[PDB]
Amino acid sequence: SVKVKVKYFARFRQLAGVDEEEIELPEGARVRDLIEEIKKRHEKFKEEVFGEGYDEDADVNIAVNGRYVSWDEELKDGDVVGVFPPV
Repeated sequence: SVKVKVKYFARFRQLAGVDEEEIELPEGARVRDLIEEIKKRHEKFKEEVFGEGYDEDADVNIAVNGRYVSWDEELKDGDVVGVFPPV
């Protein structure tokens, strides 16, 4: 298992119902798998468009340990993933 700390920002704190949450993912999990799991846990995210890396046209951008990454970036145990409106 890979356990990541997800930090939600701004209106996504209301959609998630928490400011942060730990998400355990199977071995080999990628950023795209984490996005699917967020949507599974919190159905209000299904309708939100996630961008890949920096994308001002998306509803949501993510960063892993402070960095924009691809959807196929492999997550590591202890990674911190921010979920935020595009900067």
